Order: sequence, then structure tokens, then C-alpha cells
Amino acid sequence: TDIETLCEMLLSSRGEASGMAIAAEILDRWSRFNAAEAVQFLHMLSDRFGAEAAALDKAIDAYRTDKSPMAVIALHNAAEPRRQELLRRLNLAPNGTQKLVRMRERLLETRADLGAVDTDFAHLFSSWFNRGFLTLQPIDWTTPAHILEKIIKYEAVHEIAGWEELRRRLAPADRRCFAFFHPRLRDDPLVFVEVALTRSIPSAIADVLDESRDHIGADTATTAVFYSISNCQDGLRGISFGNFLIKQVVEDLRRDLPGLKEFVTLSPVPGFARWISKIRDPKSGFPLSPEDRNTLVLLDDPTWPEDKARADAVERILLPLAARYFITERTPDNRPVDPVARFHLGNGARLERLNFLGDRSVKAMRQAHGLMVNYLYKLEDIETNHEALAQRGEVAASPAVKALQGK
Amino acid sequence: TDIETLCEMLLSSRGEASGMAIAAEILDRWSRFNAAEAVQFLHMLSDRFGAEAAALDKAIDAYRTDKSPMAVIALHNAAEPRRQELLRRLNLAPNGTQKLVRMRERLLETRADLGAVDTDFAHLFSSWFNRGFLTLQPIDWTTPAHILEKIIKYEAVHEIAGWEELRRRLAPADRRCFAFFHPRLRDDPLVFVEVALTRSIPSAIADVLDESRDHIGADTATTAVFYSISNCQDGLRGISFGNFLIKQVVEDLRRDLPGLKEFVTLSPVPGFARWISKIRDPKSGFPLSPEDRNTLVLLDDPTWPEDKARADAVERILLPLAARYFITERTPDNRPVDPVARFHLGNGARLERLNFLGDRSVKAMRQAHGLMVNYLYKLEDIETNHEALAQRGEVAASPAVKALQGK
Amino acid sequence: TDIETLCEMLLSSRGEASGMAIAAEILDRWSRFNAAEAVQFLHMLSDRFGAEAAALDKAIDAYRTDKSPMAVIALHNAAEPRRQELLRRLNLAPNGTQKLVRMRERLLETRADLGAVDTDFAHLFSSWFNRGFLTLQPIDWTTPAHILEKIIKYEAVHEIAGWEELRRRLAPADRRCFAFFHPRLRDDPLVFVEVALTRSIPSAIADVLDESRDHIGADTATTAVFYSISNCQDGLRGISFGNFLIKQVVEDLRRDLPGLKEFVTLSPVPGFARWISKIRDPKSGFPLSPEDRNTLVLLDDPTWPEDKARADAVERILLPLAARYFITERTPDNRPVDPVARFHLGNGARLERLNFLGDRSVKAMRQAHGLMVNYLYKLEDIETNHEALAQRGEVAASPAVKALQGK
Amino acid sequence: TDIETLCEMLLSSRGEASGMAIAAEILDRWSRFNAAEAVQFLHMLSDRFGAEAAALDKAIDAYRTDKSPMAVIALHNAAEPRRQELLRRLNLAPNGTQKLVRMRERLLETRADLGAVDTDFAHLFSSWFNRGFLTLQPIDWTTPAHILEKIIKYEAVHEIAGWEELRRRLAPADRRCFAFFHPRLRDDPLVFVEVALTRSIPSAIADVLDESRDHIGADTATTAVFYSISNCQDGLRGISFGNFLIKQVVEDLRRDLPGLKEFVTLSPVPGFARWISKIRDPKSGFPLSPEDRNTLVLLDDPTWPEDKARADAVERILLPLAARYFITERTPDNRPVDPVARFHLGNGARLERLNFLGDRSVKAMRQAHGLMVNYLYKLEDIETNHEALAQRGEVAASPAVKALQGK
Ligand SMILES: [Cl-]
Ligand SMILES: [Cl-]
Ligand SMILES: [Cl-]
Ligand SMILES: [Cl-]
Ligand SMILES: [Cl-]
Ligand SMILES: [Cl-]
Ligand SMILES: [Cl-]
Ligand SMILES: [Cl-]
Ligand code: NI
Ligand code: NI
Repeated sequence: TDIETLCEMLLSSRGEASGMAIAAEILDRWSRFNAAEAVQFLHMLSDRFGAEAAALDKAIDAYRTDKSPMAVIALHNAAEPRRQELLRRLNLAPNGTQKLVRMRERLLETRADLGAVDTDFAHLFSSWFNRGFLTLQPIDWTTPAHILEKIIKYEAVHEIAGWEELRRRLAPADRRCFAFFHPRLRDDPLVFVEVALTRSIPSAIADVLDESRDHIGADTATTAVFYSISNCQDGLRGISFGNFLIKQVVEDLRRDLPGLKEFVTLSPVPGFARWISKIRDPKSGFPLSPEDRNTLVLLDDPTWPEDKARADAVERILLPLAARYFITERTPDNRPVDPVARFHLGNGARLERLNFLGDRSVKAMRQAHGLMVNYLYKLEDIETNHEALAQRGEVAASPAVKALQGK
Repeated sequence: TDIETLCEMLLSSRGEASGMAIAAEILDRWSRFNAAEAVQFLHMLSDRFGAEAAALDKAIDAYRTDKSPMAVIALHNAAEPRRQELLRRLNLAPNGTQKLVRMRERLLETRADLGAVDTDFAHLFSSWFNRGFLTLQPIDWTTPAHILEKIIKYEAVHEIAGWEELRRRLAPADRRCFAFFHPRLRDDPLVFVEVALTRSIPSAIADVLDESRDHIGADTATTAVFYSISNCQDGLRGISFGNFLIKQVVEDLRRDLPGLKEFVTLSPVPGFARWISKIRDPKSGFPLSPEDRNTLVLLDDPTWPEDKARADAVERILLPLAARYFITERTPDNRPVDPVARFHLGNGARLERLNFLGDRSVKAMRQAHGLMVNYLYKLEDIETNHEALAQRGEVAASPAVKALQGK
Repeated sequence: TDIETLCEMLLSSRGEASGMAIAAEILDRWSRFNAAEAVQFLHMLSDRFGAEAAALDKAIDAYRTDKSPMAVIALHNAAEPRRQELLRRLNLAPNGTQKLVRMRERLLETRADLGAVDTDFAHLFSSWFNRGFLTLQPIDWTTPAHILEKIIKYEAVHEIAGWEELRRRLAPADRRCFAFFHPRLRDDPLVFVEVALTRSIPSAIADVLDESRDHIGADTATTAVFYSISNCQDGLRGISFGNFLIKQVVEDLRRDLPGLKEFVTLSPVPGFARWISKIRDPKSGFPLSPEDRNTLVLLDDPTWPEDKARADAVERILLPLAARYFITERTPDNRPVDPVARFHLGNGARLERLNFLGDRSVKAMRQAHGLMVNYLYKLEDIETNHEALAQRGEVAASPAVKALQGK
Repeated sequence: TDIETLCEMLLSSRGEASGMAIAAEILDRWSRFNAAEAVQFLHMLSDRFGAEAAALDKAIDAYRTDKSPMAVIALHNAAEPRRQELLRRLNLAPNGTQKLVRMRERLLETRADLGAVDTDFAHLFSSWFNRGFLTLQPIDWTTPAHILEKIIKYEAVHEIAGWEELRRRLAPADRRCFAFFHPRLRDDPLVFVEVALTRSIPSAIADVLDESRDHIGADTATTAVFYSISNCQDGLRGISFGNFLIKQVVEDLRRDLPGLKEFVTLSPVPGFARWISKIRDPKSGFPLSPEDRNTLVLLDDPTWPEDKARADAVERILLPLAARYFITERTPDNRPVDPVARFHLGNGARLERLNFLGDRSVKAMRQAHGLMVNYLYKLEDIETNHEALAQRGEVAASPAVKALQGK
């Protein structure tokens, strides 16, 4: 109620240098709310805290005959929603940034007017969280526990059991892990990656995870394996930077361990099984031999081990199907169907090889029938590959992958 | 030459996450330049890196009939100069922020098209250097020397001799000093203030500075005296925050030393002598008794000590003249004539008293014939005072000051 | 083999400033060993690296007629075992201190000649780990995990389950914990204590531990409860300092939370059941009514809950028996029978009250049939109490405890 | 007065864990004193706080027939002065170590009974300041100023003018400097060295110091030059470790700049002129041609420049005289006459070459008529050289030095 006239004052408080209290209070009265209040705030925010159309037209006015840089400025200014300043001003409150981030979070949960009140959140987050203001910190058994526990929490890909499991892939000098931290938040990371230093390229995530694995000297390691990336902040969805993390990490590895020559990933590739469902539909208009269709009716039974021959016959038609998925199949906007593909590829990586039944975990079995792939991050091939994809519609794939071309 | 097509690529390098090299190089090829190059860069920046008018009209187009929030967005977007992204993207270069700050500096040194290429620098600096991202650090004999030396350098008001002088007002627990630091720069402060903890309110800066002064127990101190504020970053001219520093400091003093009851300033007030020149001009249209005019002909002689009576007779007509200066005289835009007045007053302070011949230093003798004033920062009186001034045209002055009203 | 002539060189390497390598190597060749080697080292250490009796007699010689301070020096010197320098010199090896500490550990595991080679370890540890060189660090959910895990490991009294349990008594601002750290070791603490801030004095450890407990505002806390102290370093057995930790902690609590008025402990008191066994033996020569003896035959059945009346009748004769244990029963050297008693009492604490069935845990049930006591750390009463005990044979007990005097 | 019975209590306060207050007070009542009090403390310290001869004889008693390790212990114990514990116990006082160090300082300023009360100070300082507990910290323009200023203060060899001078040899990446710090003191270093990274070996300190010098890329540096070592703590006189500092530094340079191949020193060598005085005395019994004696009468005139021929003729007989000084001349205890020689040589360095008129400064002109030498720290030649000297009486000198053998 009053917590909606407060803001009005946050914008009027010119060179006061006191609004911090305003910002503060507004942020705490927000701390407490209900799904029917937190919603009536994100509305009257867009319903009243937008661009003052009066001054804007007055501007499009002057512009009709004044197309000189000074006008485009007055225009660009009037065009700015008032809820943008409000945010900047709200940022002054103690830890106000984090509070504003969790706020854009409660928004993203929930009309089309909101899509507008969000773009502003994004516009500010895209600068406040400019990668130039983020420091890459190494995460290991040493880093404080209250933040380490958040790692267990945010592990999206290969969910981390409990603390002994966490230690397992964080303690050995066999392993290593890095996260991005912003000075304001600082106790909670933005994104992180887990790496495995090894003497080869894994095919099964199981290899990399089993404690019964054999540890190798950190420096006797020839290749680095990014086996799991994770975004921790949800209210930063869109303000992407994992795209950096890799580029950075690979380089800091170069320095510290010049013995590393390869930089791969043991990625997941979900929404592949989803695809398969679309293909099995005769209405797919997708080519399938009555014999093929008759072999994929095997996926509908959650059993692969039984009759190794069973999986064997599945493998025979899955990989090429996948290769096909990857190398060609695009979405209606013409992009690689898989979400993590658009990632590694959008970062100039290369589809190195397919790993049939790499996971075997329940999630991946349902996400994409156990499949897993390795993406490669070659030194020179990166801006070139990023081009093949970007504007053309090409996917950087190795001959081993292309090979399965038609089968 | 090529260092002007590079940028063009910095904007095309979408989800590449490699432009850092672009940013870098562009920033170093900039490192080296000439006043005839550094100028041909700040031009072709505004001459080509502005808003693409084609898409902007296409937008004012759709807006003529679409006044729904989603349109104002597309408008506000098209209205944005391309040199804005360029900056954000340039920020990625190692220490890119500092490099971009020293850049806006080389701009400010130097047509009206530049006034437009600067507003953008400002728009980004006003968010990047949002006070929420600045930490108040205490500065004393402990803080590292490479940064301490910058303090000697940037002391604007009461210029600091050499290191022994610096130590003098930095070493005693009699003294204290705070600065604002931004995480990126971090080794060079943005603004700082020097404080003197005491048992009274000074009138002469000389009192506060002489080593022969008598030191008092830090906690036996009753009042805090801000005797000198200074902005270190020139390329941040306009992105004001000293206005905060005080508000903060006073509070951290409250905590650490609850014995402090007053919070004053031993300020300078320049451009007062400048004013006096304007008044002595008969064409001023300003009231002056032939007797007054005949007493101010004493200022033209750089000697005050000689014949204490001389200064005495000057004092008699200067203070009230000053009181007048302060309490009423406004500029053509209707604001307090003095620059540091617009500061302390714009921060809800109060003109407590005038100090005739407080300085005696060459700068202040020429800046405002040795005068100096004390501004007060009372607890409750601050948002009220800030209002008296803000929208009305009133100046918070104590009865002791008002007293000189008419004389 | 050669790893026993190396040392010989460590003592000959005067102003070489190179023996670090000697120290190093000797410490690594030690790293690897066997119970039949690590023992043949701790022998030839005392069997050859002791005081050179030749020079010592030559000294007791000169002393027979020279009793001037300069002689007592030459004497005190000759009297010094060579294995003392060896240790000092061994300390130079990288992390050599920690390595020498784990070494005194392998000694303590294992004739009477060793009791001599140990005193030297002690003489050096008592100075190297002089409390003046130890810093009290606060331990909580923030402190790094690799060290936090050691806390779970070394919890001697109320063994800590797993990480969720650890968090439980480390996370709330309801709780708090401090440890002593020496600069060399630094990643592993020496001793630590767990405290519970509350509004009363606990009787059952169960109260303090159950998560279902009710948390109170840290500052709304009236009393502090030391519920568990633990020494982490075994090779520092004897170089006692937990005796400090308390004295320190209580004081830092005073500062940070002036609301704390009491400082108690919910201590264990083991070897009490052990005592009881000694009393039930008719040969004890200890007074016991045929009726008493007939009620303590109830302890031999591991069931207390069953027939609350059972425990009730046990309680009736246990507390006074205990009060007796405490207030009078001394050992053959005339000291309080309980080991943790000699602790809190030797630190001028006061036996405040007895807690029948405070623990109920298997260890305490066997250690001292569930009993638990609260010791008090009153401000003035401490050096006085420490005297009552020290040289006299008195135990600081409250009237509530004394009360059970004879029953 | 009472401040001499306090200590008596510091020794009686067994497991009190409260004596810190005793230690404290005793240390402050000491803080204040007079040369006639501070002396009456260092006396009644040795006059009453020494070994209790009663128990000592009781020990030499048991030893007459008991020569088993357990006896030598009781002996070594009784032989220990009580003022030794007192110190250990005094160390508990806040910053008690530093306070005890400045104390041994006031002692060293001032009978032969004191020589005994000091050995104990030394015995404890030699362990407390065991090199294993000292960390080598790099000192440069970054390190805090309150400690940097102490560097200006303690520069013994080439006295450092003021802060601009200090900066001069501390700021360039041309230069570098390291100091040893003990955790307790920590704000004041123990010993430090100044190094110059270069492309050759200097002969004149003047080369290394002049700002007009030409700076070279830190890594384009081929050799490291230790041009000045300094001990800061006087109360640690005897607890030598500069002997380490070099050994350490050279190694950390190896790592950071593998381009460094040589490690020399541009040392001073005082008490050389002193020697010369001894030789010019006919009573020296030292060979001197009437022609020699007649050329050294030139030193008595403080002018070298005048008639370059003058210095030229001095040079001709000085270097060989020096070579002689160095290579042979020993003291009555048979050691190298120069004090800094006994240093670099005692650290296995090599006399590489002599620098006639290297200094020219007033101190060196009087210390040793401008002469200066370079000592070499070759990799393998160090423990060998340290042996040549140690037990034999040989000095590691290069053929260039030996060459001047007889002239
Ligand atoms: Cl904050
Ligand atoms: Cl980084
Ligand atoms: Cl950076
Ligand atoms: Cl702050
Ligand atoms: Cl170490
Ligand atoms: Cl402490
Ligand atoms: Cl301390
Ligand atoms: Cl070190
Ligand atoms: Ni913007
Ligand atoms: Ni000793």
C-alpha cells in the first residue's frame, strides 16, 4: 500500500544521498509479501513506472525535424522507463543487488506486460554483471563451506549426492573446479564447472565419477575434461557468461599445467529422446524403414543390459540417427535442436564423438536414452567454427561423427 | 586506421566470447596515439558509432499507432547509440574499465557532437560506478604506499607538501581519513576526505594543520571535522558521490567513537573573491556606500597583517557581505553562487559560521581573501534543509550567520 | 641406515644455512618407515643423541669450586641432550614443525629411555607452542571445509555424526565455536570448544543438541554454555592450553555480546562409573548400607526407563554418592578423581550442579551411568578457587552441590 | 619495588592461566622506568632469578652415581635459571614477545653477571625466532607505509635519503627487495636485502643508485645483485639469520625469473682502512718498501680526484694490499679480518673482484678508503667453499683476486 508511494519518493530524492533508507525499506517491505502481493508489485511497476509518454512524444516531436545526435539523445532518454532508474536507485540499499536479483527471480516465475518490466531488469543486469566485473575463483576442498554447500545444491547435470560425494570430485589433485563470483553477491557463485584432468577422453560419465577410479598425477595429465557446467543464479537467466568460464579456465590450465594438450567435454545433450519421440510418429514425415521403426520399439522397454544384443541393435540405429540429429536437424528458427549443443557450438567447439550409453542415469535415460557426447575446444578452430555456425548454418563435426553421416 | 574497423568487429562478435582480444587490442592501439589521433577517434566514434537512424525511424514508425509498453521498448532500444555497446564490450578488456575511464578523460579535455559521445560515457559510468558497488575504505599510515602517494597527488584543497606532511595528518589517532574504492580500479581511490577529531570547532585551517598543535585522545574527541574532500578521478567528473562519503563516514564514526556529537566542516568557499570583483564594479547595480567602496580598496593591497586595524576594517564589511553572498545571492539559474556551497547545502548541511582569514594561504587569498566557513551536519535537520533548498530557494543558515543579515 | 648419519651432519653444519636440505631429507626418509624402523630411530636417538657426558663432567668439574652464574650456564649447557638441537635444526625443514609433531606422536604410542627422549620433544613444544604464539580463530559455517572436516574428526566428547550434524551446531547464530591455531600448522587446529548461547543452564546434553530445539536471538542470550572441548593434536599431549581457550573465549563473548552474564559448562565427568565399581567391591572399605548395595545392583541392568521408579531409586543414592565422589574422594596423589574435574577446577571453576541422566548416550552410560555436571566460571571467584584447590585440597562447590553432602 | 615480587608470582601461578595479567602489568611497569631502574631490574633478575643452587647440587648429588639419561635430565633441569621460565611466562602478555625483545635491547646497551642474564634471552630468542617460524615477504612500493618507513630507518649500508629516494630503489621492476617477518612482531621486519636486477656486475654502488641509470626489463636481466643487507632488530643481535635470507631470495629469483644466471653482491668491507692504519705503523712488523710507505701518505689527504695520477698510484698498492688483507690476514682467533667478509664467506660465497673507489661516500671513505668488493654465490661451490673456510683456514677467491696475490 504505502510500499508503492515509497518508490515514488526514491525517484524524487535527487542529490539527497539518503534514499538508501528508502531503497532499504522498500526492499524489506518486499522481503515480506505474498504471491498476490509480489504480483501486484510487479504490475504497478509496469502499470505506472514506465516511460512518461508525454515527454516522449514531446521528444519524437522535436525529432521530426531535428535528426542531430543531441536529439537522438533526448529521444533515447524519454524512451527510458522510470522503473529503470528505480532499479538503479534500489541498488543502493544494503546488498541491494542480490535483493534485486532474487526479485527478477520472482518475476520470471510468473501476462505480456511483464515481458517489458523484465527487459529492464535484464538491461541492468547485463551491465552490472558485465563479465569485466566478475572474477574467476578456484573452488576446491579449501574454499569455505557455506558456499561449497551451494555447489552441492546447484549441481544441475550430474546431481551431487552428499558431502562425501562432493569431496570426492573436489578433493583429489586429479580433479579441479572453477566458479565465477561477482563482488556484491560474493558468497554465492554465478556459474561453475567441474573438470577432470586425465590421460584420455572419457566416454562414460561413470568413468569420471566412480571413486574406484584410478587417480593420476595432476601434471601427468594430458587432457582436461569439462564434465559439468551449472548456472546458480536463476534471476540471472539470460545474462549468460558460462560462455566465458570455459574460455577462461582452459587458459588458466594452460599456465598452471602446460602438460594439458586437449580440452574436451563429457556433455549430456538432453531433448534428444524428446526428438526421437517426434520421429517415431509416422506423421513426422521422417524416413524410417519398417525395420527401423521395429527396432526403436525397444526403447519403450526400460531395459538395455538384458540381452546385450538388444542394446547392440539399438546402438546400430541410434548413433547415426543422432549424428543426423546433430549434423543437420535444425529447429523452426534454424538452429541445432539440442540446447547444450547450441552452447558448445556457439562457443566454437567441435562435435568430436558420440558416447552410446555414457550415462545410464535415470535422468539421461529419459532425457536422451543414456547418450552422451564429447565436444572439442581446439586452439585455432574456434572463431572459424563459430562462423560456420553463426551465419551459414554449419556444425563443426569431426570425421568420426560425420562418418556416421548416412547409415 | 585499422584501429577503427576493429571496433566494427567488436559489435559483430556475438556469442563469440573472444572479443576480449578485440577489446584489448583496440584499447592498446589507443594507449598509443596523438592529440590529432585521439581526437580522430572520439569523432569517428560519434560520426559513425551512433544510433542507426534507419531502424529508429522504423521504430518511431510502429509507435505512431502502437503505444503499448512493448513498443516504447523497441523505441528506447533503436534510440540507443552503438557506441554504447562498444563501451560495454570494451569493458571486457583486461582492466578495461580503468582504460575506458582515462579515455573519457582525454575527451573531457576537448565541438558539440562530442557532448553527445560523452553522455554515453556518463550513462555507463553512472551505473558501473553506482554507489552500491563502491566500498568505503579507511586510509591511514597502514594502507599501501603506492596508493597513499596518490593521496598526496590528489589533495585539491589544502595541498599536501611531501611525505612528512602526509604522515602528519594521517598518522595520529587524533586524525583519520576515508576513501571510496571501486573493485576494478581498486589501487586508486575515487574520492576521499580528511577528518580531524577534536574538542571544538576550528575557525582557521592553520589550527588543524600545525604539527605544533596539541593532540587529544581519539575517544576524548567531542566533534568531527571534515577539513578537505577530493575527487581523484577526473574521467568520473559528473558521476558524483562525494555526496555519499560524508553521509557514510559520519555514521562509521558514530559507531567506532560514540563520543562524537558534532559533525562540521572547515570548508574553503572559492569564487567569493571573484564575486567581490563583480560588486566593486559600479555597473554591478549593487548597493555600496561611497564609504564601503572606499574600504574594499584595501583588498587590492596583498597585506592584511600590517596595521591590524586595516584587516579589522575589512572584516567589518566582509562578513556581512559574505553572509549576503551566501544567504541570498543566487546565480542566473537561481542557485547559491559558491560551488562548495551547492555541495554541503545540497547535502542538507547548515551554514554554521564564517571564519574571517581562516586560510591565509595564497590560493584562498586569491580564491576568497582568506575567508573560510563551517558547514554543519545535524542529525534530523538534513532532509528538511535539503528541501528548503531543493525546491523553494532557501539556505539553511544558523542564527549566528543570519545575524550578520544586514550590516 | 644412512638416515642416521644424516642427523650427525645436521649438527655439524654450523653457519652453513643449508642443512634445511639435511633436515628435509631426514624428515622424508622418516616419512617412510616401519614400526620396527620408526622404533630403531627413536632409540638410536636416545642411544647416541643425548648429552656428551665427557663435557658434562668436565663441567660438573669446574663447578665444584666455581659456583658463579657463568658456571651454572656452562653446566646447564653441557647437561643438554644433543637430540635437542637436532630437533631445533630439524624444524627448519619445510613444514618441519608439523612433521616433528606427528613424530612425537609415533613415540607416545610406544622402555624408560624413551621417557627421556620425549621430555625434550616436550621442552621444545612447550616453547614453540607457547600460548603467546597461538591465535584464537572463530570456527563456523564460513571457515574452509578441509579444516572443518577435521572438527568432525576430533570431536571427542559428543561425537559428531556427519556434515548435517556438524552444520547443525555450527550454523545457527544460536551457536558458536572457537579454535586455537598455530601459524605453522595453521590448517589443523590445536584445541576447540563448542558453545551454546542460551536463556538458561542446560542439564541434558540432549537439550542443547536436538535440532527440534528452539533457537533464540544470539543477543537475547543471557548465558554461555561450553558443551564440549577437544584437543586435536595428539603429539601435543601435555603441552596443555585448553586451559586458556576458555579464559579467552568467555572474554571475547563479553565484548561481542554484553548480554551474556553466566558462563557455564555442560561437562561429561567419565571414570565415575569406574569409581562406582570400586565402591561396590566390599573390599573397598567404603561404607554402604546393605540397602544401598542392594539398590546399585540396578546399574548392572542396562535399563533405566523401564519402571521410572527404578531410575528414581538409583538417582536417590547416586547424586549424593557423586557429590561425595566430587567434594571429597581424592586419588593416591590427593587430587579430584575425575579427569575433567581436575580440568575445570584447575581453572578456578565451580561445581554448580549435578545432572542425573544428562547424556543417556552409550559412552556416558558406560563412562558414568549417564551423569553429567555443570561447572561455573564466576568472574571474581577463580584465582581464589584456584587456590582453595591448588595448595590445600579444597573443591569449589555450590551450596546446591554441598547440600547433597551427606545423604 | 612491587614490580619485583610480581614476577615471583608469575612463577608460582601454575595452571592458573591468568598470569597473562601478571605478565602484562610487569611489562608495563617496565614500559616506564629509568636508566637507574631498568638497570636495577636486569640485576635483581640475575641476582635472584637464576638457578636454585640447592636443588642443583641435590642433582649433581644423585648424578655422582646415577649416569642414566633420566638423571642428566634432572640435572639439565636444575641447571636452568628461573629467569628463563619468567621470560617464557612473560611472553604471554599481549605482544609480550616484542616487549621482551626491546628489553634484551636495553640490556645489550649496558658487569659480567649480565652476560649470564643475556644468554637466556638468547637461548629463547634462538628458538622463538627459529628460521622455521619466519616468512620471507617481498617488500616494494605496495607494502604498507608504516613498515616501509622503518626500511628507510634501518638502512645501514647505503643510508636512504628520504621517501623519493626510497621509492627510487623500490619502485622499478628493475629493482626488488625482500624482508624476513616473524608472526608476532609482523609490522617490523627482522632483516632485509635490496637487489638490483641487471645485465652485468657493478663495481661502483654509484652505478646501481643514480636515478639517471638506465632501467632494463626485469626479465631481460641476466644477474642479481645484493647491494645491501640490514638487520632491523637490535635486541636480536646474535640470533643471526641474514645468512638464510640470501639463500632463500636467490632461489625465489630462480623461479620467478629463470633468466638470472649470476648472483653477486656489491658489498662494503669496512674496517679495512682501520687495518691500513695498523700497517702504516712501523711497529706493525709488516713489510713495506720505503716507497710504499711514501705512497700511502697520500690517503691522509682526503682528496682522490685531484691529479687522477694520485689515486692511480694509490690504486696500484691498495688492491694487492687488499687482496693480501682478504686472502691471508686473519685475526688473533684466526678468521678473516673483515666483518662482512666473515659473512659472505661464512655463507660459502666467493671473493670475485675488488672495486677501487666503488663508494666514494664519506662513510666508506673513512671505513675503507672507498673500496668495495663483489662476492659470488655459485651454485655448486658453496658447501665446498664453506668447508675450505670453516675448518682449515682457506678463503674462496677467484683467480682475478688471487692474481693480485703478490704485487
Ligand atoms: Cl552491501
Ligand atoms: Cl578473471
Ligand atoms: Cl581485470
Ligand atoms: Cl561501504
Ligand atoms: Cl613451511
Ligand atoms: Cl588471541
Ligand atoms: Cl598479541
Ligand atoms: Cl619462507
Ligand atoms: Ni542503459
Ligand atoms: Ni631450552
